[PDB]
Amino acid sequence: MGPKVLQIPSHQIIDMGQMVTLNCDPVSNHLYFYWYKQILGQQMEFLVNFYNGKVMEKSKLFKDQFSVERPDGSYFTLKIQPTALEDSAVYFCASSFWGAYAEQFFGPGTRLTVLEDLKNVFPPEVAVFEPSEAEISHTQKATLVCLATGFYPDHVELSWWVNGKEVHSGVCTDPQPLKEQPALNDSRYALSSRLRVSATFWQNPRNHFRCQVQFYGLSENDEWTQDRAKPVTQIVSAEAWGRA
Amino acid sequence: QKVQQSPESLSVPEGGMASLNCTSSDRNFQYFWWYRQHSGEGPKALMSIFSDGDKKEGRFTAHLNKASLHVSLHIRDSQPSDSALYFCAASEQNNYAQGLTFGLGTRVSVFPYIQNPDPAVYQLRDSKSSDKSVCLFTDFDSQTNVSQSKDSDVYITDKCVLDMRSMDFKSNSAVAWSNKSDFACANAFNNSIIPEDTFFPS
Repeated sequence: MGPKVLQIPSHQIIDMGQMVTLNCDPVSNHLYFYWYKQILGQQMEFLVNFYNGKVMEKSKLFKDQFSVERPDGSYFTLKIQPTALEDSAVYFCASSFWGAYAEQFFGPGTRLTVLEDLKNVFPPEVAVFEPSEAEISHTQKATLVCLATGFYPDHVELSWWVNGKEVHSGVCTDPQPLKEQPALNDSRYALSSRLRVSATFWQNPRNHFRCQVQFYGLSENDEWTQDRAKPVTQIVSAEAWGRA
Repeated sequence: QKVQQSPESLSVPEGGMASLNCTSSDRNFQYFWWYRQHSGEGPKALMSIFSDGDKKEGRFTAHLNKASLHVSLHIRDSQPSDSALYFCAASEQNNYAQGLTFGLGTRVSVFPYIQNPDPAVYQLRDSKSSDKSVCLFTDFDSQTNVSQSKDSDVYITDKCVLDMRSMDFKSNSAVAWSNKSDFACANAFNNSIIPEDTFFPS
């Protein structure tokens, strides 16, 4: 409730040994600003906090490779350089009013993925699988399935769009992707989602269904010399029309 | 670690009760919190638990035993929206705000009671390439466990609950696919114990 902590960018890929800057916009009148690091989508670790123009506390984990500042009118920033594979994590910014008892309000996080080499980065391919006649006949419902395959790293957001507007009802998307080759340390990923509608809605050739997969990939500044298209941030979609 | 949470994960039936625990060895910890993190979001404070005893807020009761530094969270009448990662966090007393120390979290999953189960495995064809398909195991109740594939060339997702809000209907499903020449939906979920009455369309 009220203003939220904002973070830019939501996702970032970087080559090992470079510099990255993560940006945070704290609640406007908060006084204390913090950075935390979440590993493997669970363990959460404090890095540093900042008050009245200066670093206050810092953990054993706030390396000399880290710097923070907040110029007047600018974002509260965390800079990491040189990056290492171990810096791969989701970084959360937080802000609070005065007091060790104060609630800390968190941003949405920036997922930073540091890679030994960018040649492993691939956007998803996307397919939509149409409801079965057998399900329609049996249940009077109709389940579409979307599959996003072959992407790396795990930097996707999947959404469903019905007749041009996003839908949330009747949707379930896997919370985790599967590794396509679990033995490989740089295995590409697959992710599925379902959208279920009434048979009456699917059995209409004028109803349109689209699975959209937002991929967060390489940056304009990232170097690319390979023959295939540079795997930049992009949307890949697949679609189906209803059938009478 | 400084803050130890249990259990590691917990499945709770809708309408059921859950208890989460948090212990710590560091006697300098004075300010304890329960935070919740929904998928894809940042953590959000659920409630502080600074004082010895119970603290009730609706369906949630936090409790602190200040002597042993035992912190707990009790959830009554668990709702689908309660499914999330729950973190215990603590900080020390200091005139100046401190970084929080977090436990590893408990992933809480609140599962629906399937009133009218209709377990079935359907084959769905790719809208652009009808030669390509997936298998959808759907409409099974909460007693069914979907096991992971024991075949590296067969991919099987975990179960997922979808909610058709306007119909007040929820359903479980899992998806399987493979490019194996002999793959068939009739065999896709062979590594799972599925209902004997599961529907397999010809």
